[PDB]
Amino acid sequence: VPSVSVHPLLGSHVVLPQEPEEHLWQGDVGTEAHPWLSDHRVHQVAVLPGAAYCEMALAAVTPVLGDTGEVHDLKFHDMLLLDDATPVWVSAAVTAPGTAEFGVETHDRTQRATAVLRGDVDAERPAAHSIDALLAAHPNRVDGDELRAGFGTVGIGHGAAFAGLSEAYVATAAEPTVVAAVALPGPLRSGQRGYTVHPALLDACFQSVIAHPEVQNIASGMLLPLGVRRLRAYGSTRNVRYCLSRIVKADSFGVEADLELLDADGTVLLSAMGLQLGTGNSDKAE
Amino acid sequence: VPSVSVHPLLGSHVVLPQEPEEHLWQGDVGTEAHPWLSDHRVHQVAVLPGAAYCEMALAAVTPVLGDTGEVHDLKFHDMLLLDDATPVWVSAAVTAPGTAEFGVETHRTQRATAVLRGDVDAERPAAHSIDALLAAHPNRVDGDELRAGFGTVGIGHGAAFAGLSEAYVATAAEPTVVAAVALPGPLRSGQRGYTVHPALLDACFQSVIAHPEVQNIASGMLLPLGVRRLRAYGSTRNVRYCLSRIVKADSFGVEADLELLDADGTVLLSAMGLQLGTGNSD
Repeated sequence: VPSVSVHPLLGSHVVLPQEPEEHLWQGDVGTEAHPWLSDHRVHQVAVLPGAAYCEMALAAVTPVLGDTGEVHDLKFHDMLLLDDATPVWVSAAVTAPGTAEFGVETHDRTQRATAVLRGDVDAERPAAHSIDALLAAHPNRVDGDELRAGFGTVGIGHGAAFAGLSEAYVATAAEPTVVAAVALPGPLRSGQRGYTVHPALLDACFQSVIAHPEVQNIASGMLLPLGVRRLRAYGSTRNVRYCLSRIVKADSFGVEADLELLDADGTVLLSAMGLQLGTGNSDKAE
Repeated sequence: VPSVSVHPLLGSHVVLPQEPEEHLWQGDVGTEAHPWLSDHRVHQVAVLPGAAYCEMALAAVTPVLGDTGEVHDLKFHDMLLLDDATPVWVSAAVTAPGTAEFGVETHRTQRATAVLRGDVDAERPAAHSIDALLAAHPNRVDGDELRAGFGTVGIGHGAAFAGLSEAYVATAAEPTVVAAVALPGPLRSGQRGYTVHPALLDACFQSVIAHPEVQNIASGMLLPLGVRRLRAYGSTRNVRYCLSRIVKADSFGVEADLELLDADGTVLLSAMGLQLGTGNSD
């Protein structure tokens, strides 16, 4: 019996028999299909992390526009509670050469994410960093287990699959940067085939932003990802070992940050600019 | 990297995010994807055989209607000329419990239509004695000679479509034909995934033309136009025979009922009301 390879989250792919060019995927993000998703919980129920939408959008660029390109204005404002099976439909409609409107939805129909896919931006990779120089400039350690314990006090539960942040390094609240040691947990390394970035790794990077002292001081309570202004992968992210983040804005309502995922040599493998963290609507999880 | 099994012709399958329940497949019936389709030609152009639409419809029943079912009123529209890549979209929309409207289109031109039914508790027809069928149809018609005849009117069956070894008939007064027909060996490794391999089913359709009454009318080019009722009862991997019954044969066309049999004479697939005629070979 023949078979077709599929992205682990997007699932089965068709192009619709119409104009303009439009793509449709049907996937399953349930915990039976992806047991590691049981390890991202809000108020003790499994909820799809925002990092998963980021991966979906990233994975859609090549099939739709023919290049890995980048993703603009990704938003995900309606938390998805997971079941053993949780079907998702992903859509991409080409509006002009190099640009497509992207959507994710679940069955009553509920929108889960929107973005624009871009194939025409020839942005170049940011320059590499000296990991030693980054660490020297951020002398104060924040323990990953303690950071996750803090998350737990406000109802966000990261199990083993989402515990990839080992430690973060900061200076003071006046220096806007954080350097974190982060890696995909060992047991997930076999299954990261097919991902542009494994959502459990990307989420651990998002977590590291909260270690920043300015964020700790001012952005009080549940901070969850709500969107990302720009995402671009520059190569495989299999080897990510650090995340360098910059706090762009932080107030009582949330945080805006720019992130670079780095290999252990300091090479930039993925950029996420304008990550938004905020309270969101966790009312359904309650 | 994960993968998903797909039907060899229907291809990738999704359910649309809407009500009522509707399925969409996107496949490719081009000769690069399926080199064996190069071996069904009309005036030396590769053309999708009607038998392929029959398989698409049969294959769609279970995913849509959850279980065993059958196909009603399958009709083939403008004949589909094949290229290296020929995308096809198959649709099935549930209109009531146990019933769905079925369509095949290229892009837009409708290629086939049918109704899928899941709520028909049909009984499997009784098995036949192959030996008794053969004893009653003593007159052999050689498959190569039959295919040479088809050639004279522009229908070209290459190796993949040469599965009819011989047909056996009595006289024009007996409405039946018993054919020895098997999927050619090279295709038997791909047979996995098909309810019925279209190259096998087409060879069964060909056997109808061996009937003396059909021969007597001398219609010329006879191509499949539709099938009133298709039902599979088990795997067709071991089909070796086809018993056909001429229902009507005149200047307009031919209607026949077919049963695909294994060597034990067990009925594995029924195709009732096969319609053969002229169409639009232009």
